Amino acid sequence: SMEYEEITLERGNSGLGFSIAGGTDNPHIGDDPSIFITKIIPGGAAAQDGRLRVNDSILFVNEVDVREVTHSAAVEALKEAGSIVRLYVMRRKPPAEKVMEIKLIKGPKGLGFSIAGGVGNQHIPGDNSIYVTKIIEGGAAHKDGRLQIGDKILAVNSVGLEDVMHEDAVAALKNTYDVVYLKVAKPSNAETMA
Repeated sequence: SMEYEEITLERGNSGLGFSIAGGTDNPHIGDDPSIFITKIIPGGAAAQDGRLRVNDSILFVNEVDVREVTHSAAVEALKEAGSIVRLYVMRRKPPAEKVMEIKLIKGPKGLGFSIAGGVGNQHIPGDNSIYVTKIIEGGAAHKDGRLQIGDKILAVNSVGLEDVMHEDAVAALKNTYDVVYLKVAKPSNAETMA
């Protein structure tokens, strides 16, 4: 569900008008060495054009491939890009989702899964959503067999997890006993084996 767009900007007196973070030497989100837009400077070229967005990823600058380069190499690619700069960016489209309620019994071994995300620890650029990253084999979640990696936890019991800090999500998952209702979001589109 990735969306690509070529954005052509005319360099101005104050530059192109945006800030970047990332590079093979300083992953903006750990591991991923992509060059991300972190800010759109008001009044600048990027802002006036209106197409560039925070969390957009710059894959190419004119003919230069910056998908896997050092931060400095990207800054230089941009500084040397001339007056008319063609930015080829990528931004993710949120997949179609279907809500599902999963009831787990919390035993001594706990819920048996790991999560990532939340404000202050986003799992995907832009995305404050709480995601399942791991499901312990033989664990409660596993035994039930419904919860899957990539699933979004929208709520725990009556507690919503939209736009919350990572710590608050963890607290919501821990403030539980016996019966636990996980409201989850799974990708709508699916195929069935016949």
